[PDB]
Amino acid sequence: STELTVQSERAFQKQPHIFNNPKVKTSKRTKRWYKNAGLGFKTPKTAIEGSYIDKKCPFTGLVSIRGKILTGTVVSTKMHRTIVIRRAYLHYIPKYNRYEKRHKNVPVHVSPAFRVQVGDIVTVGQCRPISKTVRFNVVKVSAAAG
Amino acid sequence: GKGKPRGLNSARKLRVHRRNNRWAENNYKKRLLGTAFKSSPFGGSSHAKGIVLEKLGIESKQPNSAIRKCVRVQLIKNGKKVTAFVPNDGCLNFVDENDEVLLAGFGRKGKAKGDIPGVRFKVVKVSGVSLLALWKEKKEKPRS
Amino acid sequence: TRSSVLADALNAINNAEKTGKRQVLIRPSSKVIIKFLQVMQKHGYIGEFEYIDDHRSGKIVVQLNGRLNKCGVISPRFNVKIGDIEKWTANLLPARQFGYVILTTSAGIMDHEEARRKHVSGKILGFVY
Amino acid sequence: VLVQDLLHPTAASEARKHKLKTLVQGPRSYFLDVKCPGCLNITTVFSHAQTAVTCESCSTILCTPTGGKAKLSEGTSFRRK
Amino acid sequence: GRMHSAGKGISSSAIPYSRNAPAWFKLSSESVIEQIVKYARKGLTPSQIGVLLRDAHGVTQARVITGNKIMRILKSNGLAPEIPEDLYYLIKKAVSVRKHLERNRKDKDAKFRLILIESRIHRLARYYRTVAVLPPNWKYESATASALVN
RNA sequence: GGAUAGUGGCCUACCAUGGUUUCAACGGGUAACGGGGAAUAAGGGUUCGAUUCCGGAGAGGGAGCCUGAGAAACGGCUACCA
RNA sequence: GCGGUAAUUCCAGCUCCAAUAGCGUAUAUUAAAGUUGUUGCAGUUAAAAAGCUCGUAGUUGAACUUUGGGCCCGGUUGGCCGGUCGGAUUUCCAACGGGGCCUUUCCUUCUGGCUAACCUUGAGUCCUUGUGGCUCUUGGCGAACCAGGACUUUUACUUUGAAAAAAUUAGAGUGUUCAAAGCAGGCGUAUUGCUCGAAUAUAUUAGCAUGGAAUAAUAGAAUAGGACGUUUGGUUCUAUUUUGUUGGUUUCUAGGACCAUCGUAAUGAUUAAUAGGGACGGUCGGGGGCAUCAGUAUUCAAUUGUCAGAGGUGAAAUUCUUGGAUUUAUUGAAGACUAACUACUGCGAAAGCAUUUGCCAAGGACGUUUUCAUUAAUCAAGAACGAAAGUUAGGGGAUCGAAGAUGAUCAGAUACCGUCGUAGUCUUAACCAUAAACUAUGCCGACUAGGGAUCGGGUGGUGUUUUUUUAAUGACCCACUCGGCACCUUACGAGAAAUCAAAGUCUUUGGGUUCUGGGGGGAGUAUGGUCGCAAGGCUGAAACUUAAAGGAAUUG
Repeated sequence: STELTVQSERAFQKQPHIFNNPKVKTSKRTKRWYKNAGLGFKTPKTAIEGSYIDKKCPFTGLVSIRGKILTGTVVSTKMHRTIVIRRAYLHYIPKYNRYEKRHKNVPVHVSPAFRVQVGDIVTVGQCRPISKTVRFNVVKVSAAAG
Repeated sequence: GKGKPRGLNSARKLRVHRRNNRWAENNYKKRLLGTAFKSSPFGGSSHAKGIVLEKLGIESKQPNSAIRKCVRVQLIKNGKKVTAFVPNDGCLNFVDENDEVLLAGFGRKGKAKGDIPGVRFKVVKVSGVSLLALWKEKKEKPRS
Repeated sequence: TRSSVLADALNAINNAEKTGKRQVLIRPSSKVIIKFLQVMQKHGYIGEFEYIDDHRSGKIVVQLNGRLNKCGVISPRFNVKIGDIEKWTANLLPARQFGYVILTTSAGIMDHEEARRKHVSGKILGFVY
Repeated sequence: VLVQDLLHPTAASEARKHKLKTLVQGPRSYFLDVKCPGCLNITTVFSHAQTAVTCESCSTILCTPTGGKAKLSEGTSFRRK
Repeated sequence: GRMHSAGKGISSSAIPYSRNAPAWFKLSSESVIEQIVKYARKGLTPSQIGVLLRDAHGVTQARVITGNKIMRILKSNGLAPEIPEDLYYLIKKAVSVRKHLERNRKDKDAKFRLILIESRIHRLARYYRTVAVLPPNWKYESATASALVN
């Protein structure tokens, strides 16, 4: 569950059209923009005080949350900024009248204002597809048993 | 008891077990490998036009004795040589060599009838008429 | 081992009433069993009965009276959409003027006539006639 | 039989049954109160005792553990409680 | 009946109909707690503590006389055993049978009983890692089997 | 960053080894276009659906592109192959 | 199945039967088919319980945590009701929960927006004497509805609603002349027109709003990093509104969060499953392994003693014999074996294991006012063991002994019978992985009927005996109990039946679950795969063929 420095790659990670004016004495140490996610969900305090960028985040970021809202547990965490959900559910069969246990996987974009690991029932909404698998951004988290 | 898993979630176990016990039904595997369109002499057809090669004396089974006056034909579409029965009385003499007859199944899906051994088929027409009409003298055959 | 104590208790009921005894003992219990037996009692298939709070399970001794043809469970506690309750009671009861299949409605354990009264349904537990 | 007070059975029928099939399941093991002839202290001794029972005074054995009920050593005074 | 046999026996122990007070007892609660802790610090296991308190002291059981059970009060007072004791006794039996195998190879029925004992250890230890008295991995291993018993 | 109508490994540089799977992945068959439905029907079902409608896909095989709001159009062009 | 000389089946005629402007045929899917089975099969013997356990997935899993309306009703305790020689009741009657009826029916709460209607009075006017009656609020009443919050364990389940294109389908209206159909049409005042219509149902999982909180899982608070809070500090941000306004700094309060103090508290751990795992006890058994020990027998050898046969067989012959064969005796060696005890007994997962003694570790059951507290049940892939025959090299190798030799018996005998004889038998190290591994009966569970013996453990007995004297047992007897291999009778039951205490508790059909069979051959063959030194194992069809293959039982 690792993090990084301020700037790492060959660009300078900032947000678009946010201009920390060097001439005026910035009493505050940044101009950190964010938004409210809606659907009753709360921006974490870590997001506002934080120092990541992640343009794909619903918080301090440029994508938006709409479409389906879902939950699920976390089975993989070994990517960079993405986890892998397992929406466990039951499938009916008409003929046998009996359920059958089934699952999918739906990898979502873990933002670095959210500390997740294996366990961690999360809640996560749809956010204008990010890469080939990931269409979902995590918005709320919770632990597993303790 | 009873064997089967009666569980309210056991349906994939139930359905796999059914799917794999279906093949012992003679007809589920017979369609689903594709065995009519593979190695039955016809390709799912009911009749096939054929060419007469030979006239065969197939002698009947045990509680009978008779020589059955069958014919040995070759398919057009596929090249198979196959026995065929020439039905009712005197209609062997209505067929000569290479008479492009029409073959049907025989009444039991593709097994024999009664006391011809091994034959599957029959002729219904010769070169474009019939055999009922020829046998009851109500049609005369064109000459090629 | 000990899968469904409803089929265990009804197993004893049916066996004793098959063989003509007049009462029965049942070792485990459950509040599912108590609500099964209150329904059988107030429809009138069972006389008195008595919880014995042996500290472990609570045995139950049932003063049967005859007048009972069969009890049973339906072992997956199947869901029942409220149209399919008649498909059930057709499938597994002997007529259309007696016999009670027993649901598990969210309004409680009831039988199918009370299910159509209170206009609610859910699983199925078993049946009695 | 067909009918019997399964709720209230006779004490003969009750005494002739196992520890568990009795209607309330309960023990048969009973504590004893033993004084040795040597000392005068009372010791509370399990009937089916599993250790070599001694007294805190005078270090003598009281009960040898065996198959079922514990075999007391010699004549020592015991009251069944 | 059993986990690993053809045996269907039922010898057991029936706690009497009493939540409390075989009233003729009349010793104490805290002093018999200190009795438990003294025998425990003498190097006794919870089961052996219980049977000695039964036999030589007439104690019914500690859950009755003092409210709560024995390994619980050990785990309170800080004399807690590290691995649970029934898992400990299973591992002890496993090293015994393993010693006997490495000194007597051709004893294959004893290798089968070894299979059953390693089975019990995996099942019970699986349970203890689920309810988190172990670390969640704990890595029970055949070569370090001597390390927990010696 | 380019490309695009626009998101997007769609592509490129760089940087991590990830992602899927005995709850059946990947690979094979098919006489596989799918769905609306059809047949047979006690109930539970089983087989079929090229076909009068919706959605798809193709204009001999395969790619490319002008025109145009819209086509990888073929009752358009160009290339090859048959 | 007819047809082999008088064919109720062929070929004709006569007569009839059925479907009828249609009838037959071929082939394929559907019903028949409870012959694919979830409802709903079957496995002792008909096809079919894996050799046996272990075990991951899957599937399943003991018990336990309280309920706002009333009208009618019945059921139990009960009191003023006791009449009857301690019972004998009615009902003016509370509630104890229980069955219908309309609804209490609600979302738990702040932040105030805003109050419908006021506790009224702000005084008397219109009008019947006036709390009749409004125009009105200054002291009250928010939920009749709004949005910034916090209620927040998530579901699986079920009720209701919106979607569930058109045709189709079910069906409502309608005389298309009936109708298959269509969406029409119908009435006048027919001369200057009126009008109904073209419904409804259904659709599913998946969603999406909504009520229900039983069932079924899931979270808490134990090594208190807990909630309460009016508390007491201290930290950090926080950043509105007033400072004319902007931007910066600081007083402030607000709002988080965190950390210690005292306070608040019944402070907090559900049973202990005739579930299971452990601990301890005295036992028990032909459980395994390694030693070690013994027995008689067979064969061989030496030493004798004696005289013509000795084997061997259905009767014989092969062979051995005056160089003493068989027997006798003495002694020794060699190997396997473990009889008499030997059973309707034990033990082990099974194959299997019977000499003593010792060690090595195990193990079932019993006893348990001990322990932990669901730690389980069943098992695809997977692994262990796995009789005997095999196979690879040893060391043994006596007896029996496939192949082989002969001698017999025979129409022939490369077969049974006789005499030998290698591999084997035995074992160490290594493969193999099969059997009628058969109780041809999966496994765990609960219930259903009489009995007497049995093994192991326990308990009781004014029981017996041993003797030295009662005591200590130990054995025996009586009665019970758990476990165990079986048994004997009946059928309530099951079955096609022989038969069965499980093969019962099944059409009146469902306790958890694993495999297996779907007519007979083909065929455990083909080929692909894996394992094996090899013999062969596990996986495993098709072509085509045939109306049977069969299963208990009756009579011959």
